[PDB]
Amino acid sequence: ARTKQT
Amino acid sequence: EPTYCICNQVSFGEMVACDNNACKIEWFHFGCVGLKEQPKGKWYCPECAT
Ligand SMILES: [Zn+2]
Ligand SMILES: [Zn+2]
Repeated sequence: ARTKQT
Repeated sequence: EPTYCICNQVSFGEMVACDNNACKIEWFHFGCVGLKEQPKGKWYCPECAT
């Protein structure tokens, strides 16, 4: 699954 | 400005995207949906997969 880190 | 997730807060920390391309929320904070790491395969949010 796509993830992001902010 | 935009808010996300089941908690309706701004982006922070690590977030995951629902694999339902029709999801109305799309992005979720890992902690809000019980995740510790990136799912390697499919992942659906609690609203799409109740
Ligand atoms: Zn959240
Ligand atoms: Zn969803």
